[PDB]
Amino acid sequence: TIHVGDRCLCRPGDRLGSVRFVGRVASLKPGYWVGVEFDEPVGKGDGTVKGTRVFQCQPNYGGFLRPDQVEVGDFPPEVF
Repeated sequence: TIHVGDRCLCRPGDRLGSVRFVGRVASLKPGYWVGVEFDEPVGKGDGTVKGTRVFQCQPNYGGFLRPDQVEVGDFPPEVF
């Protein structure tokens, strides 16, 4: 299970980020979605869907992914 605040690596390409949203979003496709804020500007979006905000996020840092694309783990930003 995926919770808001979780750290993650996301497909494709092991994109590092934080889970900002988990839930259904009708204006996308049916089923559950995970809103991710990436550390780097590798997101397809900015946390909105056709303009409507779902989670706070800046342009190029936001993605909505299916849960199968999200690996929750201990992935803190590298600092040392």
